[PDB]
Amino acid sequence: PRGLGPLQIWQTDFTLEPRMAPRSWLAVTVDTASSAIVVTQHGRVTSVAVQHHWATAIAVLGRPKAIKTDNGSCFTSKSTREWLARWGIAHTTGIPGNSQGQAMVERANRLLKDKIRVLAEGDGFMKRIPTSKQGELLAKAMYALNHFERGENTKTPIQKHGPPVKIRIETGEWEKGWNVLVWGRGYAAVKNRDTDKVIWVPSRKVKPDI
Amino acid sequence: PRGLGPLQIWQTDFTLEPRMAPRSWLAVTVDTASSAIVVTQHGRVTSVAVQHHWATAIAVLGRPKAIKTDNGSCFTSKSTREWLARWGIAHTTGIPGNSQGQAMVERANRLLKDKIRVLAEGDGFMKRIPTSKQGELLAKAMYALNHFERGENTKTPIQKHGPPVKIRIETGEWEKGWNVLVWGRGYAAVKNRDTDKVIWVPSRKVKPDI
Amino acid sequence: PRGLGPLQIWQTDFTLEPRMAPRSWLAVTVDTASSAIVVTQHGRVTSVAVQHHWATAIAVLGRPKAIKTDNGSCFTSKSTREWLARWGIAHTTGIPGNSQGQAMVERANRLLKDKIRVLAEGDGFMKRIPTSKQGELLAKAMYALNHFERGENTKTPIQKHWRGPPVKIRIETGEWEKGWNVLVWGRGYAAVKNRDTDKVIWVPSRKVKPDI
Amino acid sequence: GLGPLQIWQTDFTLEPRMAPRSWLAVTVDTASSAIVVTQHGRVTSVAVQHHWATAIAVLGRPKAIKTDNGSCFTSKSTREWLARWGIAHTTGIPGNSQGQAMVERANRLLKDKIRVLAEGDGFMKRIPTSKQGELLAKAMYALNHFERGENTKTPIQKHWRGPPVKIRIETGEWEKGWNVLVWGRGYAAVKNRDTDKVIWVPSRKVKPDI
Amino acid sequence: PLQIWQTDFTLEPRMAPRSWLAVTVDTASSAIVVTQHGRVTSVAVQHHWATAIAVLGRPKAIKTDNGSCFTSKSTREWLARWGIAHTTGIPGNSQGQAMVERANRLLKDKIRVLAEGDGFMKRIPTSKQGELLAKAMYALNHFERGENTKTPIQKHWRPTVLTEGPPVKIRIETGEWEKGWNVLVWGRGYAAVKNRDTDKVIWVPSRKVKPDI
Amino acid sequence: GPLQIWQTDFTLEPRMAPRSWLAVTVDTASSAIVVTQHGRVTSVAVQHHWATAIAVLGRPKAIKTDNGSCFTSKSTREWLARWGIAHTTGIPGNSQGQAMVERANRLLKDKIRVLAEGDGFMKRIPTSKQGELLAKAMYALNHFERGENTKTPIQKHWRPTVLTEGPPVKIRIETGEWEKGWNVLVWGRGYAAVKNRDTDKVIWVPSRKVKPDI
Amino acid sequence: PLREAKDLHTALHIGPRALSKACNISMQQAREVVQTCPHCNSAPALEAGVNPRGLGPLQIWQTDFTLEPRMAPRSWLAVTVDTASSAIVVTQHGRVTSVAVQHHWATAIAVLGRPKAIKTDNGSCFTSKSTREWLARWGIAHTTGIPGNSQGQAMVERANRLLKDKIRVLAEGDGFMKRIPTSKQGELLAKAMYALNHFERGENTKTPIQKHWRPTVLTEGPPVKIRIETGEWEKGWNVLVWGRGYAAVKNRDTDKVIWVPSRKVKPDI
Amino acid sequence: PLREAKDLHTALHIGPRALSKACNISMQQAREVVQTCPHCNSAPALEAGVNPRGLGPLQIWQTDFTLEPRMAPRSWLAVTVDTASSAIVVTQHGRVTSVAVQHHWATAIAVLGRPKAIKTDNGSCFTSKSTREWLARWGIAHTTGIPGNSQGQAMVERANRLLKDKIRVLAEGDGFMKRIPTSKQGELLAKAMYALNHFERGENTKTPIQKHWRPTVLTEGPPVKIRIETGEWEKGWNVLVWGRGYAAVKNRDTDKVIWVPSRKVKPDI
DNA sequence: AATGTTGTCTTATGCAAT
DNA sequence: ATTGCATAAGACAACA
DNA sequence: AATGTTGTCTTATGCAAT
DNA sequence: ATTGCATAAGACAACA
Ligand SMILES: CCN1C[C@H](C)n2c(c(O)c3c(=O)n(Cc4ccc(F)c(Cl)c4)nc(C(=O)NC)c32)C1=O
Ligand SMILES: CCN1C[C@H](C)n2c(c(O)c3c(=O)n(Cc4ccc(F)c(Cl)c4)nc(C(=O)NC)c32)C1=O
Ligand SMILES: [Mg+2]
Ligand SMILES: [Mg+2]
Ligand SMILES: [Mg+2]
Ligand SMILES: [Mg+2]
Ligand SMILES: [Zn+2]
Ligand SMILES: [Zn+2]
Repeated sequence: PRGLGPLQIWQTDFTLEPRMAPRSWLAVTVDTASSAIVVTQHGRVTSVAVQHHWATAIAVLGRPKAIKTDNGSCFTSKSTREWLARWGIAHTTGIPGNSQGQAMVERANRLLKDKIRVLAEGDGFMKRIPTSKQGELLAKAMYALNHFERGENTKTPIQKHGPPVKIRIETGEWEKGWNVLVWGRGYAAVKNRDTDKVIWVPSRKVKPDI
Repeated sequence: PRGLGPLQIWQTDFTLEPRMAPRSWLAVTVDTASSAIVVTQHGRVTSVAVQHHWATAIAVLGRPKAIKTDNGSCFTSKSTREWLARWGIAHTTGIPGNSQGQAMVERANRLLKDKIRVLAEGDGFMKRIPTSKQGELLAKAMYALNHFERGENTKTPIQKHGPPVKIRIETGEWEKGWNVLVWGRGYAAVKNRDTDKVIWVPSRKVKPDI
Repeated sequence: PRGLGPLQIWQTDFTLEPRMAPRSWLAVTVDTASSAIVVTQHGRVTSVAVQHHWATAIAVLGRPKAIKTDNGSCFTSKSTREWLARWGIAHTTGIPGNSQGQAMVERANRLLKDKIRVLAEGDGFMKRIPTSKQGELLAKAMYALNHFERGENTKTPIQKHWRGPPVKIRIETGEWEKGWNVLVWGRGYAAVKNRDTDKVIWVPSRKVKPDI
Repeated sequence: GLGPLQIWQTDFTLEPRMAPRSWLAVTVDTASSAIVVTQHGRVTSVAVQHHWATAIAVLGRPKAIKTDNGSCFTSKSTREWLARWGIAHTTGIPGNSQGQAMVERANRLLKDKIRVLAEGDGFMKRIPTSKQGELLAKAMYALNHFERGENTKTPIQKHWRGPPVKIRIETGEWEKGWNVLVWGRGYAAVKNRDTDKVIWVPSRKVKPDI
Repeated sequence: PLQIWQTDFTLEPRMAPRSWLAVTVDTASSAIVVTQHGRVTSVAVQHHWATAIAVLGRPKAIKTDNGSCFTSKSTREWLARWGIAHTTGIPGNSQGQAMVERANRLLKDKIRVLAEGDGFMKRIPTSKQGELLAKAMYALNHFERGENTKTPIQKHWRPTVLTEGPPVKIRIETGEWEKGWNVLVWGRGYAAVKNRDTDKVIWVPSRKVKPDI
Repeated sequence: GPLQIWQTDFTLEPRMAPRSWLAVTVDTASSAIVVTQHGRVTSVAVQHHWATAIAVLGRPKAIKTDNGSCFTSKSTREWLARWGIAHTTGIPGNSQGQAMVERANRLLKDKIRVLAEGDGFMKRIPTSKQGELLAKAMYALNHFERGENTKTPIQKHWRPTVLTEGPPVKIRIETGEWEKGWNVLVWGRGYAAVKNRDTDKVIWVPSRKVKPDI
Repeated sequence: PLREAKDLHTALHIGPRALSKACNISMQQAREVVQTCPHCNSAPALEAGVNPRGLGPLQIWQTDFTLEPRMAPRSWLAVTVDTASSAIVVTQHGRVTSVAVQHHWATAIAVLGRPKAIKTDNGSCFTSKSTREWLARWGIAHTTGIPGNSQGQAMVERANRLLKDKIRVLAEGDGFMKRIPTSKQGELLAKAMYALNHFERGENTKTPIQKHWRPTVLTEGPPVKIRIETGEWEKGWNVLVWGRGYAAVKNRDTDKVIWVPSRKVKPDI
Repeated sequence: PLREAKDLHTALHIGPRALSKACNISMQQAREVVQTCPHCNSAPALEAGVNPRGLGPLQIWQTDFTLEPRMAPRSWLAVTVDTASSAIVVTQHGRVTSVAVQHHWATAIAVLGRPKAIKTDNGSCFTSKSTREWLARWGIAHTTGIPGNSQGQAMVERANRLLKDKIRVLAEGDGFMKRIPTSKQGELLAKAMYALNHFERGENTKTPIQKHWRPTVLTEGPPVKIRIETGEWEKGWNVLVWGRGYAAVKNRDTDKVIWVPSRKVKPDI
């Protein structure tokens, strides 16, 4: 868990998806800090597919300070080189897939493939997805994997990048700092401001403040 | 004219741009309160392109509630009309050219065309865009209108993107704007819509709102 | 006429037994209610002897609120009245030999004579008794009078020295029989106890009623 | 003591008041403190017999008379007096602590009370021939039927002679085996059945038995 | 129903140690009540009959055999206290102990099949004995046997579900109390009443309502 | 009348160390003296004193004191304004602002040593008995007479009497006419027992049957 | 003049009557100055809705446990009441293990039939593994109350107290003051069950058993006057059962069955 | 036929209604057959006479103690109420020592005067040596209640709860939620004493102070209808004071002053 | 998770008789 | 009209 | 040894007006 | 007569 903020260090790669065929290739941008995703679509490896990718990602999630990559042939191509020269962000090499350069974009590719597969089976497409439902099934996949928190954390990846009542205790006092969530017919549930935990208590055992 | 809140109101239209031939039939869509503009290309007026565009907008902006659109045989097509109910999104369609709801979208269309122009003749693809450059040029112009400026604002668009009862006050007048969450036999727990504050008011000082 | 109260009125007189001689004279002192008597059998009759006997009797028996004696020069003497003022007891006098308050005195006097005579004939002295056993004869006579009952009387003269409202209950027959006294009453029942068997039984408030 | 008419302690004393008949005779019941005094100005067998017998006439028939080794008390006359009276005799010095001492204390009381009575009448040390018996009899009456000390019953009164209810205790159960001694207006004292210890209890915490 | 009963004791080997199997069968309903007994006594019969009375009610007679415990005084004065008329019989007679023998057969078959279907062959666990007893009683009392159109319970109790309150009269405005009405609810101060013909509900004072017949 | 003007000052009493600053409150309509002692001399401590004194005696109308630092300091000023008492100052010891103050100071400085010598305390009463000493001194200074009249300060201040009747109420009568001349004695539930002002005739009458008079 | 009252209350917190008397004031200024202090009114309306019940026989049951010293060394008795008809079944064991509850429920099934639900508290052998899997195998619901108030099971607790009353009365009227021999355990058990079930209780005309086997349930009853929480009564509702304590009411269109206190309901017209 | 019922109750202990319905019986036989079992009626009349009071001012006082966390580290406050006029005096110390009670009673004497009696519970420094001889030296009675019920002094306990209410309301209406600084201790004490004493409480027309200093006491009041223990009511009696709760009545000849509940008294004619 | 209940007692009230 | 009755209404308690 | 109390709240009731 | 009012009556709570 590096302490640097978002928009700092990027990671990029492609993937081959015969489900999206004949548009069989995809790529996703991920950040070592926020782990947010931006997706494109293509059917061949070109120096301009990465350019579509970079434009889409920098538009969706702002600009990157630095990008770490692999030794692909078209990454050094003249077109994308002039593009980067205009941009202002540096380009870096590596050994293609070690533990320092490629951080999490590989697992991002795997997770995207399995998520698109599970969505395709949810709406009923086993073998491959046609060139129409591509955008829809994608959009559902990104929305589920970014707009919702995944795993466990104090803040969602997008964040990264009850009236008060007094309850009784067996001692017999009236503790303060409880908010009722659901008000049943003769029962109740209370969440404490500090400990943010819910406990169920009857109605004849609760009285509020003020 | 300035909205009330993001991800609650939307407005769309249809546009044709000759330089994107054959796929020159866009379907423009902009938010009102948050003023987010997103588009998607196609080459015929149809239910399939409309549903693709709306499903893309769903996850590029947010799950919709009720989108105000224009007249046509596409919004009102059986597939699209039942699609609106499938996603639970409503319709308040207006005149094909109604000034109250579509002047903003037409101005957005003018902005889009002008940006596409300026940036295209910036790079050097003057008249019409070939197959492999349309995606990147659309990305380039939307990029020019994502996170630099919108044109005038000091607060940019995507930087922004119980039963009612009357109660009583010492003034003697019965003020409205209060909804009860939890009830009691000597008071209540009312909350105003605007100030979203919960206060326990005695039952003597309430009466039903209509 | 005996329901006035013990240790209240005392009657006294001089009867001369034929046996106490040659210390012949004798003074008596009796109580109407308690039937308790005590004597000393002196050898002289005078106001001083009167008051010595009186203040032995009041020591023996109790504190009367009045002591009565027949009028005469043997009871109205001024030293006697000074003794009275020393004790503060009211006094009155009557005819010497009336039936107002002396019939019981003379009855007890004859009782003393007969008991003394039977005791003396039991011991072995028929007419006279030596000056050393007079007291012991008096002691036996006094104990026989006081501690034991005279005649059929259940109440001994001792028992008349220092001695719940009546209610009637309901039986299944409804008989309003007497003989019950409440001890710890309640608002739904009572705690009554019989006057002879003396057994406690809580009975309903809807079955008891007052006796007189 | 346990019961009167049981133990008699007769001793003789000298009071210069009744001189030349300055010797005195007094009996004391240790069980009742009752006193008999008969004037006798010559310590003799006849005198002690007469005083003993007048004491029997005054108080009651005893079961034992306790005196000392005075030669006028075990004489054949006194021995046969006790024999024909069916009581017991025990000798002494006297001067025992527990027994044969209350008689001396009573003698001190006798001398003090006769002295105060005489000085209240106007006699200092010598009393006339018509006053010695008077004063001794007055002292007898003052001592006998007027209570001396700090008791509730006079010395002659020191001569010869409920329903069950359950109560709730700290744990809340109701236990039987109690009875009411005294019953006021809002309180009652309850005595146990076996230990017979009396404790006080509110009227509301007692309920009857059977 | 509840007019004549029966009883017997038949050994069950698998029930060790408490292996003596009391049975009680009504005639007009053929219900069955069963409990375990470590060894037959003149108090075990009283225990079992108290249990049977709790489950079914109080019968009007009993027909057991001439067994030692059924004849001893204890049970005699027990039945005398309750009001149940004892009547013994020849130990095996068909004018008496016939349907109880049929119930013995039914119960033994049910116990065997339940024990085998629960995973046991010859020894039911000691903690699981009353479990099988209650299962047998439930199955033989609440489910039809063979071609019976009813179970023992329906014959025994007549489980009809009536829907109208008891017949009751109301103080008519002329002072009389006309019958043919039925209460439905006893609220506060008032007791809603229908009419057996018009089917109209009218709240009426509680002081003016009294039952019919 | 009573409770019109109050007074106050301090008094250095070395006999009660370490709490060596003792404050005195003196009424002038009845001279019912009230005292309290405080270790330091600040605003909050003397305000504590005033609070205790008003608790014992009640709300005055004016309080004439010296020109001291705290008697007119801010905290005291808005505090008294909140209470609503007309503060007044003057020359520190003038015969108008400390007339009865020094008299009661002499009385208290006498009583303190009188009782300290009564229970045998010469140099300094221990820090545990000053409270009871001051309470006893105030009891002997207020409930007991030191003048020469038949009215104690308590007799002057609270106007102590022993009544026999309460407020008069007007009963109405069965024909519908209300009637005064009757006074209430017992407010039994349902029924009031009201006495005839002339013949001392009490009668049990219902609750709504009676109304207050004037 | 209500401002002397305002200052007086804010600094002194006076009751309304003394404020009215102390500043020559009257109804309104007094009342709605005295509410203005939030400390003068904190508690004084505690909500209390009180309503467990089942509608028809064999619908809802309840369960608790009992320590009975007279039944040593088998003092642990389970209790089960059928809320619709108030019939009671109680069994005896040694420990509070799940097997005891197994046997108890099996016997209760054999006696009364098969219910649908069993409301309860959360015993240690009760939300246990074996008990839950066995209940699932039998196929009836299981609804635990709030974990800590033994009051949502008020019916089983009350019938528990009643059972203890009856059992003690029989035992110590039979000549056993402290405890029971092993011979009379079944005596007391079956006698308590027979006395409670087949003989009516209190004032009701109906026996618990022939309530349980020949029940009366109305299909459409009378109209009544009832609470909506809006504050006070409306009408247009019908009552199904109106017990002495609490009642059940039914809508005319929504067709709800809700248990509300008899305070909430009163007769129509 | 009542003897089927005799056997049925003796063996079964049935309620009277079921006995009447189960043997074709009527009122009497049922009622006084169901009496005959002593177990069917054990508790149901617990006697309750409830009456402490004093008649005139400075006659009877009361005392208790309070733990007040807001007043740390001097949390121990002594309370004293004058039963005739309900005037309250409260003082503050560190421990429950006898010296604290010394000072508290001295201050109460200085404020209210000299009483005659002080009823109470038996505190550890209370029936102690020093307190007892000091009270003897002052010369007033001292009557402890029953040792263990803190209820015979119900007045001081009730005024204790009231004082805690007032003190907490004043404290946390002043901006102190948990505890109080050493500066505002005297604030709270003096305000609590001033609010309660000089301002009326409840509905009564009279202030505690002008009850204590200008009391009203009747010399001969109205006739009433009251109890003897004999079961129900007699007349020929008069009432001295009839409080909201409980009253005092006086004979006409014996001239007794006895405190009896208001249930115990009702108006004459 | 998922809410008091009700037999027994007391008192008050109204009808019925005398 | 006064006493007694036949019933209805309200109050208390305790279950780990 | 030597007993519940009463401020605060709720509901019910009757007068007064409309 | 219906709604609202002005008051009286009754119910709950908690203090080591
Ligand atoms: C662990 C299993 N368990 C949990 C606890 C131990 N518990 C259980 C009980 O059966 C009871 C119980 O019956 N009561 C009596 C009671 C009290 C007040 C009422 F309103 C009602 Cl109706 C019943 N109380 C408790 C209790 O815990 N604290 C009062 C209790 C039980 O078995
Ligand atoms: C050792 C000194 N001492 C003895 C005990 C500790 N105690 C003392 C208290 O003041 C109280 C007290 O106030 N209350 C509160 C209370 C409870 C019920 C009522 F009815 C009322 Cl009139 C008051 N209870 C107790 C108590 O012991 N057990 C409930 C108590 C006390 O100081
Ligand atoms: Mg329980
Ligand atoms: Mg439990
Ligand atoms: Mg206390
Ligand atoms: Mg105490
Ligand atoms: Zn306030
Ligand atoms: Zn019985």
